[PDB]
Amino acid sequence: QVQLVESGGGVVQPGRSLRLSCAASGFTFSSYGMHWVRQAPGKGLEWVAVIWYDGSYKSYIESVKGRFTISRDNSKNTLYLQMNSLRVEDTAVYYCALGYSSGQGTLDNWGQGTLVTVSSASTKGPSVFPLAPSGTAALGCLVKDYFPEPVTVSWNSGALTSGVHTFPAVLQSSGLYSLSSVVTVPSSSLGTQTYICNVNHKPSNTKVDKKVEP
Amino acid sequence: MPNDPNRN
Amino acid sequence: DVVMTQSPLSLAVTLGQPASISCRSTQSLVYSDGNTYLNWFQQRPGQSPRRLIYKVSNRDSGVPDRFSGSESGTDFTLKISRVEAEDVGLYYCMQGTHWPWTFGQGTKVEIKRTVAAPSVFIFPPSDEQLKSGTASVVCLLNNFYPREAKVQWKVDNALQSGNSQESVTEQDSKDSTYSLSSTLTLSKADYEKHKVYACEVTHQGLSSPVTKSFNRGE
Repeated sequence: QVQLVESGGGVVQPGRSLRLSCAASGFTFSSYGMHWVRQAPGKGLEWVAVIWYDGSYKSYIESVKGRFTISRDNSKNTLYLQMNSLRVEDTAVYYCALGYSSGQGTLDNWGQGTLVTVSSASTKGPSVFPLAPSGTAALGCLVKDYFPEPVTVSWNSGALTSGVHTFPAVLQSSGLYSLSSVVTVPSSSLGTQTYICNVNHKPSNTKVDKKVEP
Repeated sequence: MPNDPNRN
Repeated sequence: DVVMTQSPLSLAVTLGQPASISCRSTQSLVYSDGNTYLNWFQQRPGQSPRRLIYKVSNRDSGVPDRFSGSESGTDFTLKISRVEAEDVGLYYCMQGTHWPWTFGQGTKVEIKRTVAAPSVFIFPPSDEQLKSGTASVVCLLNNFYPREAKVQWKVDNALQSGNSQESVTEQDSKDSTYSLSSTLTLSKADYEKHKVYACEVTHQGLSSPVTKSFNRGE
């Protein structure tokens, strides 16, 4: 199908630079104009820039003019956003987007986004600790003291999904995130059945599997 | 600038 | 820039009821070809936006027909005729008549269901964590509605202040409930000087407060 995949986001110090790329496939990429839309965490969508199908015309929000450059390589099916003089306000998920069936005044195809964190803080992987259970019981894992977002958490290598709540990360007074992931299960399973949570923090290349026992 | 960045 | 103003910013409506989101524009969005390029997008947590309406009232293929769009000159309106549980999320308007293209601030749609009391569980710190000097105690409120809930911590029956933090899930798109975690944070030395750890939960679904507790060392 039509497929866009953004890459390049990470931690970047304020004032430094970062090149975002978006990889397109499944359609004739050189016939469609391309857009960048960002979304600060927990805030609203904001259109940023567009580039014509052939690269002629470009257009930017005033808040990024002079710092951001949109470009593209049609021979590589690739979109680019070059970000200089990054500010903390530039922190967001950046999507690439296009209008396929029609491109006039609309958008109908988006990437999954890449997260750009403008922060002087260091990348730090989490510590994982079990939440041990006491009709229905609950158990979980506490994923603590990491930076930046995000972590993913599955249960039993993804074989266990019913009943799972992974809580939104909370920023502690230290500047590090912490979350819990829980699941509700039958009490009778607590001595029959194994429960392992699978924590992945890609920014620090941290993978941890914790067995949660009663 | 028109509001369609695609090829006609 | 064209300023899209949306109202309401948050909208709570009971299942089966209608709901409508409005968007106003500081400039005409009629383009030289005679069309109005007003768009409506739905976005679910952790998901790219999905177009619902383009040019005011055209519904996207594969978008259910309880969604409609219309214009009153005064403003543009997205309508959901009968609100369903899967319609939680954010909704944005977007004009693509003038560069720069602009969105509205967004509108969050909460489902109003019947009251559901939470199930409450307490979790002591792990011996692994205690070996690095700090203790986390966790209280879980599972599948409740509405979202407002009071979680109080008591240590040896002394009420705690300032040393806990709360997180709440997005409204479940199927049963329209929430869940909440409260994390109490202590030093190991303070943890070991007390025996009873309790979280006391009051909620509109509970006829009395529910206390879950453990004794350190059991």
